[PDB]
Amino acid sequence: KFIAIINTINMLDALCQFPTANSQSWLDNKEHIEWLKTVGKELELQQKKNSLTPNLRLPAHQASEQLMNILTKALDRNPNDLDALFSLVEGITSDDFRETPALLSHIYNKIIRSDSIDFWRITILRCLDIYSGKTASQRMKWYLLHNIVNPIIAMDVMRTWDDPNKASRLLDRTVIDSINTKIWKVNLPDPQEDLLQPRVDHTRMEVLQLSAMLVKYRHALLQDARKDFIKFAWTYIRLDDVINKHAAYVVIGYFIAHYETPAKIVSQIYFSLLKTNQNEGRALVTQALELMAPVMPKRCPFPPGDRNPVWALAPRRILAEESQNVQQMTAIFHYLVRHPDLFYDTRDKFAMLIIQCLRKVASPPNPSNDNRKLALNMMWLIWQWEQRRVESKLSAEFQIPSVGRHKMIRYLVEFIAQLNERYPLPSARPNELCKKATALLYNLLQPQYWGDLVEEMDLFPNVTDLVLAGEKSATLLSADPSDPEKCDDKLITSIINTLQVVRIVLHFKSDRWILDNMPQIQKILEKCLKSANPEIQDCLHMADRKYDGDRDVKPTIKRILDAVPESELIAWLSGIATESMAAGNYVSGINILWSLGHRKPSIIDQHIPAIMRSLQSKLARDHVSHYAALGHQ
Amino acid sequence: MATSLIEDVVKKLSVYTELKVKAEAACALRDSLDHYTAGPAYPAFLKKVMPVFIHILRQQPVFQTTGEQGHMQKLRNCILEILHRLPTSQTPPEHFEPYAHEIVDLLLELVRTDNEDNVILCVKILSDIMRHQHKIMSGKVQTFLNLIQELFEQLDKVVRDQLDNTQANRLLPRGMYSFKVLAECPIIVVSIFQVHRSAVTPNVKAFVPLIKSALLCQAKAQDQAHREAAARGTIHIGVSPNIKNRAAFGDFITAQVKTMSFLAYLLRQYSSQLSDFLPHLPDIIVRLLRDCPRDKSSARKELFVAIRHIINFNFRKIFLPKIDELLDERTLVGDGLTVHETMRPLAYSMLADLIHHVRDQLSPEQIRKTVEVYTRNLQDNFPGTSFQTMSAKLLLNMAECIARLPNKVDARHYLIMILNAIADKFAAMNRQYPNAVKLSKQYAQQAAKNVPETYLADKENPPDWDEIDIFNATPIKISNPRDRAADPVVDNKFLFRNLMTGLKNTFYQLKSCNIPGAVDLTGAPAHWTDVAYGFTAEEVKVIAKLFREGAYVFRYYEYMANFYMVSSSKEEKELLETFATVFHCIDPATFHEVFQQEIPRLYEMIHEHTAL
Repeated sequence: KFIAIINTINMLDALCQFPTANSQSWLDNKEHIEWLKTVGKELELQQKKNSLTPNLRLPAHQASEQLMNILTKALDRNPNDLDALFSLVEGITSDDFRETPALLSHIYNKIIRSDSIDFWRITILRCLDIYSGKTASQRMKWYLLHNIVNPIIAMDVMRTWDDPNKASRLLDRTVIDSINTKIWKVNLPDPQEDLLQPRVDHTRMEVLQLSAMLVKYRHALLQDARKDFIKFAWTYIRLDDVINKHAAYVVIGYFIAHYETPAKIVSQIYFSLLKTNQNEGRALVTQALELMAPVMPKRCPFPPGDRNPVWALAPRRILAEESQNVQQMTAIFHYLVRHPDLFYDTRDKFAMLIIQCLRKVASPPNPSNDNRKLALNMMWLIWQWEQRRVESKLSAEFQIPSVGRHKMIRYLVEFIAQLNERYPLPSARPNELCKKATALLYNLLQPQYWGDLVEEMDLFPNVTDLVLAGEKSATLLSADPSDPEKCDDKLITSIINTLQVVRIVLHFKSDRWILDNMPQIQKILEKCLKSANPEIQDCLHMADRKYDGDRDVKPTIKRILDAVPESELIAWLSGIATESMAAGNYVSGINILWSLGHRKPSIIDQHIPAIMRSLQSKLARDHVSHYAALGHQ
Repeated sequence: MATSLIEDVVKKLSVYTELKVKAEAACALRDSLDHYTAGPAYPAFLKKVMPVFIHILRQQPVFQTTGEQGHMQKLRNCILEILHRLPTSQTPPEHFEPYAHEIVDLLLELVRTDNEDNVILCVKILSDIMRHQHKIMSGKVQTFLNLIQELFEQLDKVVRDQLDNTQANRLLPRGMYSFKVLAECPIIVVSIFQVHRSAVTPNVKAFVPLIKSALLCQAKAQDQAHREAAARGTIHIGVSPNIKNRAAFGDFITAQVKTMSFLAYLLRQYSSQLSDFLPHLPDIIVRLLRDCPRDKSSARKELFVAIRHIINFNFRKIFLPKIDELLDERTLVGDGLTVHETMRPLAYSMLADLIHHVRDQLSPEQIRKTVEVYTRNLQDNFPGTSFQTMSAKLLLNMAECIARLPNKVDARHYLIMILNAIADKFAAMNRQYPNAVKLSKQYAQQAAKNVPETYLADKENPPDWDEIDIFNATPIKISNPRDRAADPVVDNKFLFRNLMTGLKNTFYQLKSCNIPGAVDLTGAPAHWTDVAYGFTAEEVKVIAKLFREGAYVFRYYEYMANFYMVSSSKEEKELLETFATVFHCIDPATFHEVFQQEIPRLYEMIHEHTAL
């Protein structure tokens, strides 16, 4: 019998392959459709088990698709006959057929895109009535019904996006009252007891999504159901499921933003949200906070001259209470960074905590990228606070204790030394975090800003020594750049970063400090000045506007030379240049001589011969040879 | 400073309004100790505060949670919080060490006699004390190990009382009959084992029977539910309605997962002591998977990570009989919404790894079930493409083993099913091209804007949508794409490249499964000797559809000689060569009767992508 069924299905599908023939009228008979559905259900059930003979698997597999396509084609005629559509949907969702794109591609282009305000309200009401209790429809059917309910509303919102306060004639009063009665007004005595059926969570999430969409896009139509909506949202918060609870929070936040509520509800919801610790639904909490917090001052005004808002102390309260949990700290920092203006006033109780937790947030040994981003973000937050204070003063305010500033500066120096990215350079062989961190470091040390701390600040001896004077680092720097084995990229990156750090810090130092500490500068820079690597030389000597992001930080060598009164440094540099040129390492000697000549021409006179010998022997010779070879090619 | 001193003297002379003031002062000191947690004056405060706390703690247990009872409960909460919240590190200037014996003994006695909402904090405090103050408190681990052994021994009787023999107005039971402390114990025990080493060799032998009995523990109601479900031939999942206290069942399952994690941790080196207990691991694991409440997704995630860690130890061979049982999607996932929306990739990836490692000894029915399940998974509409990539890679790897089945018909049918699934995926990818292009452009523009994101209507952002946005036009966002930072075009190209790589291997495997004597090869060119033969009338359709749909998915790479690299690049050209090479390994008759049909469609397709 299965072979006969397959042949009949194949012949029927072959028929109507050319709909432009008026030969599709045979599809209107209902007994034929019912019998087709019966035989299809039987054949599909047989397929589900490995019951068909081993020679008849693929033909039946294809006959199933043919049957589904024929059913969709039959439904296409007379779209308004929603009874057939509902029966087919119930069959699909009841594990009787196999879903095919034809059903959805028909729903779209026949119902969702129907060019009439009518035939949308009828469909919405029938779908709600099917949803509105009445049983006789499993949860999967309810979800697939919401699948068709929501797109109609979305399309209606789309088609009425214009200036003249376009009204939603589709969203008449009757439809809204029906939604209220069927979803909002209905108070479930014990919806928990109904949890003993599967897939209910999906229906609840779908109704929550519908409510959120309708609010966000038609807030001007809920003035007669504000109270019912609030009761609905508060009631659904009790759900034990995580995603449903967070969706309810999102909905209540939407309403709070788009309506007026007693401050008690806002405070309760906000406090409950802050205590949240589960890693699931983080984005939902982020959206809820982004919707709620900005309009908090309007919802919670404070007395003039009062700088202790309850909502301002609450984050501090939780920070103190749950300080043992790192995830809470990360969440509250993420929330805080996004809104610096609101907490500029209350920074008094936050700046010290931020400075203290800086170390905890990112582990110096090996942190994660998100931790690094969060640390840099809170650093930029405090920098923005300082800039705001300075701008307000220009257009006895709290200032951070010197100990906190020192700790922040040293941690920032260590972090930038340890950073992953490499500072861009003209000589790099063929970065945002490094640029931002260096820019922040430069901005902070300005004179009117914390720059007054430079005088008492040393040269970070521990960091600079451990990063530059290291024997492994020393030999790698003295190693051949050609050899990959001695080309440790991480050590080179750290050396470059610390070199930029010392350049920036010396740009602010005092000539007296440089003259006094000359031995230390010589000790630290002796290894690098001898390096035969172009990047190190460019870091030491070159200084361009393009690579500094509009920062006028003159090179280290130029600064130290200008510090010398119009000495020992000049003789040391001359000796280094002489030994480098003699050894055949032109890269260092040429740069050193360039800087020296830019300082005082008198010293290049005794060096002329070495430069001339190098030029006549190696550089120009090889350049001309290469270009002659290119001409030959 | 005066406020603290007056509060301290009031507390000292103590031995509603007065108790409320004392609660406020004590818990405010708890909150504000950050100004005084670290300092040279700590010894004075420590020695002055221990006696009062010890003296007050000697009173009888208080179970009511209202009025002055709640007041004193809060007093104790924010008083004992000081011990945990203090800087108890092992630094040289630690001052709690010389005065720890009496207080730790009193805390152990409190754990013995206190209640849940006190014993939990007491045991946590003891664990943190032992973590740092083990220098001179090393001699009292015997009492702690005896107490935890007593708790693990009485777990059975408390379970019996709570299941078999079974807010302000409530009465707080004793902590000895609470599953919360039992569930929290294993982490503390592991930490203690980490700290010391002098009491680990002999105590594990005593622990092993206790963990075995606990894991074997079961509820009669759920047991009979499972038995009746098996009798009916079906499988029962969820929570048995007979359970009057659902929270008790959830706590029992939480304790079970914690104990399973402890067993996985202990299996690292002490596996020799648990050798006899291996055969009961799979049945128990499936029982826990079936019995886990839907709401508690964290328990399911813990079970998945624990099972992965168990698998990594090369003990997969024992799971073979239950491989078929685990495949049923109901057993592995359940009805959880959060689970189904977040954790499916983890469970399916671990299952795929387990199947791949033990692929050698699979029976035909298991092969069929895995093929069906993962071909269904390949069609999932998950937002990303890592899940689909993993499914495709697993199917391609299993294709090699599918050719070894004793019966050639089954292997040929399964390979054909794999090819048909790949063709359907190609069609699905084809259907989404315009939406992917539009989303890529919109993402580029949005990233260019570089402004903070807000979830509200905006006249500058008209809400454009199309066929592919049928169920993705609602304000809620389960996971923001911004975190993913994903470009649809790149992901589609990645998946297409992976499938193209796998297709050649699949066809080569199919090339060595012909039924001998099916067709006659008396005279034929040597170029057509080892190619596959014997295609019915329903497989040529599959091959033609595969070619037609695959050739059209090259739009994602958007005169012809192109002597230099222009228009088409090296990647596209080599991919085209790889795709074309596949059809060099089929019967010449099939080649002719396929291309004589598909040539005009190709001629039409060339107009849109000239590189074809």
